[PDB]
Amino acid sequence: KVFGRCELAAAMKRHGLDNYRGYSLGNWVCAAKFESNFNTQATNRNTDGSTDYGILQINSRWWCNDGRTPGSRNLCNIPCSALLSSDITASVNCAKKIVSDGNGMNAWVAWRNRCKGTDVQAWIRGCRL
Ligand SMILES: CC(=O)N[C@@H]1[C@@H](O)[C@H](O[C@@H]2O[C@H](CO)[C@@H](O[C@@H]3O[C@H](CO)[C@@H](O)[C@H](O)[C@H]3NC(C)=O)[C@H](O)[C@H]2NC(C)=O)[C@@H](CO)O[C@H]1O
Repeated sequence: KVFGRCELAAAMKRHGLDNYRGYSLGNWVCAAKFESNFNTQATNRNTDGSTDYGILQINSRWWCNDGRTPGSRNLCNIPCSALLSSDITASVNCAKKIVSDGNGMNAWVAWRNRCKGTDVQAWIRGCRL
């Protein structure tokens, strides 16, 4: 599924991401835009042999199990394929674990480099929330 911007904002709000650990909704929509272009089916392989999955590009070395990654911890206790669903529940629940694990949203490279410090509430402008 390729989400619309306001459509994704409303889904993330419904699943409890607005201000989760103090990160306003725009931060999450911004991260999704630059990690996956709002596409739940996005995957990208990394040099270390891990793969990133789904709308928030969650990594298989730490968070989900894809059956092919050296030393995976599977901390969200889920197969990585579950993160590609058009239902974002699994991705959101795992993201809440990630953003609580010490480094906040700095775990997402695209957020650090393209969202952090910008006016992120532009990402929810015009949306009926
Ligand atoms: C969205 C996504 O999958 N991002 C990936 C990052 O999670 C990953 O960075 C590493 O994440 C782990 C898991 O949280 C970090 O470990 C934690 O580090 C803090 C201190 O920094 C410590 O207090 C926590 O206890 C510890 N957790 C565990 C379970 O040990 C680790 O620091 C991150 N590593 C770096 C270099 O930032 C990166 C790199 O694998 O990939 C992203 O895709």
